[PDB]
Amino acid sequence: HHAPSYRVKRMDIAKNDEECVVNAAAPRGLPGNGVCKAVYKKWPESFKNSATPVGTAKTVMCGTYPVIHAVGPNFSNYSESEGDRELAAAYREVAKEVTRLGVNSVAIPLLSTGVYSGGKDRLTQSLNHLFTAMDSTDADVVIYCRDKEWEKKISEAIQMRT
Ligand SMILES: Nc1ncnc2c1ncn2[C@@H]1O[C@H](COP(=O)(O)OP(=O)(O)OC[C@H]2O[C@@H](O)[C@H](O)[C@@H]2O)[C@@H](O)[C@H]1O
Repeated sequence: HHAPSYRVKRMDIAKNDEECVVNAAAPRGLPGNGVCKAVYKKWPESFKNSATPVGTAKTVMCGTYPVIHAVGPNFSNYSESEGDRELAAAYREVAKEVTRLGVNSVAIPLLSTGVYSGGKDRLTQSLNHLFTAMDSTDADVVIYCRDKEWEKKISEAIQMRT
């Protein structure tokens, strides 16, 4: 039957064409300045009781549209080793929620690569944890980014596995 795919698009994740969205969220459920800024503007209702611990995900419906609030670690606060573990765990919880929801597709950003990156380039680290979690799901995954060079690198990483 249908072949599950990965794609990357360089555009605002709030404009996605998928059946649900992943917010790069904060543990206290507060609006932020990255992805979460766009998510709060588009789906403010999904922030009712969206607070959840680092390394977890919590889904809140906006109408019937699921917003999966996934909380990556802030690497300014976490050690490299503990932050790596929590980043991986957040994506594992996203994969479980995508499965539970039965969606055919999900729009997802790269967790902990912006406000929570500790000032380091974490594209490969974050993308590889995304793959480790989402590879075993059969939803179409669309990765959203904003940087031109990151779009190219993410696309290369997807393509080199096919
Ligand atoms: N609207 C967007 N669409 C797609 N990608 C985006 C968007 N906005 C930012 N990005 C990119 O998404 C990636 C994740 O960065 P952040 O959204 O800043 O997420 P994170 O690093 O996990 O920090 C989360 C923290 O920031 C606050 O926005 C949020 O409330 C939380 O406190 C970065 O590469 C960023 O450049």
